[PDB]
Amino acid sequence: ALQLTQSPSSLSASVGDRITITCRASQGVTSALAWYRQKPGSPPQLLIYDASSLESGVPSRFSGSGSGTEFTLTISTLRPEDFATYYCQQLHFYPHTFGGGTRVDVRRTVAAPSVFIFPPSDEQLKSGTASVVCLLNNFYPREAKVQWKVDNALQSGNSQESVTEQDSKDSTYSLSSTLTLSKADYEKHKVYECEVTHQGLSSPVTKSFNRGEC
Amino acid sequence: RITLKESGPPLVKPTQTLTLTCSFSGFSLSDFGVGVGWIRQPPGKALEWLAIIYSDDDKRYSPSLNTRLTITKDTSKNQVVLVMTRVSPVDTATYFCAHRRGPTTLFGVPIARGPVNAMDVWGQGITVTISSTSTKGPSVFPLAPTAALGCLVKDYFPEPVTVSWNSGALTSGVHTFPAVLQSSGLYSLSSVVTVPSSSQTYTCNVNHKPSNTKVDKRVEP
Amino acid sequence: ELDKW
Repeated sequence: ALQLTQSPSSLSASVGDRITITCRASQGVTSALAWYRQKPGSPPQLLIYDASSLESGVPSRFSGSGSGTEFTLTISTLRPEDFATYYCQQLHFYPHTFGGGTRVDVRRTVAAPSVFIFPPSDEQLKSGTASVVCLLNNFYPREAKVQWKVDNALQSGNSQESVTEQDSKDSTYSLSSTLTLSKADYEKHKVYECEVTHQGLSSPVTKSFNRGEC
Repeated sequence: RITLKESGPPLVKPTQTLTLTCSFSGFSLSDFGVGVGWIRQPPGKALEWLAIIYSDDDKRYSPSLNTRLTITKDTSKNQVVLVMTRVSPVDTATYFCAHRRGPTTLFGVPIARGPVNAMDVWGQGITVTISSTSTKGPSVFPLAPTAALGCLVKDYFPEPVTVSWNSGALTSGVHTFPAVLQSSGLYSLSSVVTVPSSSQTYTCNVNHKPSNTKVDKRVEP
Repeated sequence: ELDKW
């Protein structure tokens, strides 16, 4: 169907900054486009309707422009409540498409993640399952990649991630990744590796352990 | 003032039918051009448009969800209903219903149609989880070796679960991660804390009220 | 398909 690509996906900013987010349609959507701000825990709030019309109650620092396939959202002076995620919506065609969103977080200096790998407890292994946890502590920007490797085999489909919300004091993020295997399977290998790729790292950092090595 | 509110069951099992209700006030679905739409949001994801119904009973659905959705309205009791047949865990999300303005009318006439280009008022939203799973307490496991450390709060249902360190005294350097819904239909979560490799005992205080599962967990290297 | 309005 109709494609609504937002740019950028994530944006670093500080109070008082002027930011602009753009929403690009794969086909013309005329002026049938809406911008929303969504704070964690809350529902989307209308800021702009009909590409540029300012919604009643919404602060004048919010502005929308463009038509057809190119749309922009401008927040002239960022306030604390604008650290949120923004969405654009197209209502010219059915289905009424939404964009992927643009997260706006508090900018801070780049900080690489402290990486830690945790092997499964023998207490868990007794139950027939093995969970390997990788921890990426206090990093920034929020954008990180975790690649599990077991005896050099690349893991896929057997891990789940979870990111904290930017810290109100650090402005950092923390990520948890859990590789899950059966005990039988876990005991068929030795090197369990967590490769971490992040902007604050010149090259990927890898934390590992040898199942056994006591 | 316009308000909408979602109601329905927080839990539904796979293959089952989900019936959501949107109760509104401040407008009527007998009002010209007005529509009420549904939009969902999976945990951590973008908004996904589901359907919309207007005062003239005109209905439109998401192409990919079509075969499983039915939208309907009860003009008399300001209620719009969304029925979603045979759900799967991917249907797990927060469901919002929202108001769509109709064209501006001047006496007879529609002078303005720009206001329809948005969903101006949204409801709080309702959280729905899809699991064939039953209420179950977590197994707490240690995560042992600035030094990192923590507890793996695994295989519980449903949400939520509280995690505290040292009965609430330890708070700095703590990170309780949001839980992931496993293919098993159970949640798993981790709480870690970083400290000075020099140190003090570390214990997780885990409480999952639904299962009445309470656990204290000392963790050492 | 086009929107209603």
